[PDB]
Amino acid sequence: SIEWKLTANLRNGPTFFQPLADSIEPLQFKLIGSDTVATAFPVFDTKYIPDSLINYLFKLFNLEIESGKTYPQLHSLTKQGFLNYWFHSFAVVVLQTDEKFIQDNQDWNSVLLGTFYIKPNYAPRCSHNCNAGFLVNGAHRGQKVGYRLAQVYLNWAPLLGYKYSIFNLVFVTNQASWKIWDKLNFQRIGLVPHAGILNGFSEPVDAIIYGKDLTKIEPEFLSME
Amino acid sequence: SIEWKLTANLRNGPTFFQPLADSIEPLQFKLIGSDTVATAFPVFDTKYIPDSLINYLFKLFNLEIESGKTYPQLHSLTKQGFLNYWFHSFAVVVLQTDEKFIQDNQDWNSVLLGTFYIKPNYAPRCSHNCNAGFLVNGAHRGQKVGYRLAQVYLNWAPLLGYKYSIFNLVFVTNQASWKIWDKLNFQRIGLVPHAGILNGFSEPVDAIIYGKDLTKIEPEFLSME
Ligand SMILES: [Mg+2]
Ligand SMILES: [Mg+2]
Repeated sequence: SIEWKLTANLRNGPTFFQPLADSIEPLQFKLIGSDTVATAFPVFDTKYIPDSLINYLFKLFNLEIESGKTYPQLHSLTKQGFLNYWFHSFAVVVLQTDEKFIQDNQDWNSVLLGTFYIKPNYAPRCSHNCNAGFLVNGAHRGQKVGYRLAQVYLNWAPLLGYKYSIFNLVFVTNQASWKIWDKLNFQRIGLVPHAGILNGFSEPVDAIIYGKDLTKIEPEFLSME
Repeated sequence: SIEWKLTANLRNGPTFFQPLADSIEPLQFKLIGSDTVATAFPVFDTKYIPDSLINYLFKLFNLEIESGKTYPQLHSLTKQGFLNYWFHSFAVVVLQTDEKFIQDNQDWNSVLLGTFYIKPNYAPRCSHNCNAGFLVNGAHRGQKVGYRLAQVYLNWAPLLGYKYSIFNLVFVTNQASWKIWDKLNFQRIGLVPHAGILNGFSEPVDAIIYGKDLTKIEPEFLSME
């Protein structure tokens, strides 16, 4: 079956625009500067992925929240809160594997490289703008996983019908700003001063608002080889 | 009793900052270029205001939504959806009266000038940023009600503990942009291209993102006399 990669099953996506593909096929590529193979997988519904992984990601996100430097949340989410948050619409998981399917009961602390969600950033009239949030396994720090996650995003978001990308809060202290978003030609379309009270910072941290046109993307950025 | 104007009863406001006043006292002033008196009232909870008014505002908002030019919603809200939306945290009603209390069963189509909500625009670490949405009774068009609503906002938002104001979507075709926000020195801290599909516009409409520092406001703008 291929129900698990059918755009027909897209929940809570764009109101005014249809998907540009009937399916999202898993995307294989190598980690930057490596011969190690990774595969990105679509997640239209949580049932199409193993519970053990979901529960892993659950913990991964709360650790990221508990660090207090990246996301605006103060507190850790409940399991149901996390499901409603990360899997409200669409998500992606990226695994260190060469297989074109997700296998059960894997050692996620090794195999899980990263994940992100994609949802409409606004209500229906503006729902062609998508938002995304990203997480990288800390065990795979320093391997440029976040950059690859962004390329996958650039490849897949438009396929869901999105025409433009919005990140509402990217903290200047977040190295993804200059390591990734700037590198991929995401525009800093705004700045919020003193936006966030963050763990380990005496003063409030400014936040960047990033935008990008998903209809006019640089092939250089789309290519994973 | 004065429970109805106690900041102690503020629901779902800022996590890190307390109110600067123990109460919000109703604010009287005149409509611009007029001797007609208006009074602004705090709403910390819907129980402190008459149902007939709430039901009026309910309809007023859905008309505004149905126009399809100002808000991102496509569809009219249910009564419970509207309550959860407009009264999630704080709200204000502005009435054409000289009284310092809200009276029941009034002719709102005449007496209701306008309303707005104030809530945190983000989760806790960034919850000192407030969002607001405004509505003016169409029967009082052309009387500069929206400008006064903004001045009330500027007076009261900081009192709730907010330090900065964010409007995430103000459509360029919305005359409030230049009639009000620009006039009151709200900065256009960003722009989203083609943000919204709007009723009566062939092409997508850009949206402005407005910010303002609520700790350093111009007294000129705060004064209602
Ligand atoms: Mg196909
Ligand atoms: Mg007092």
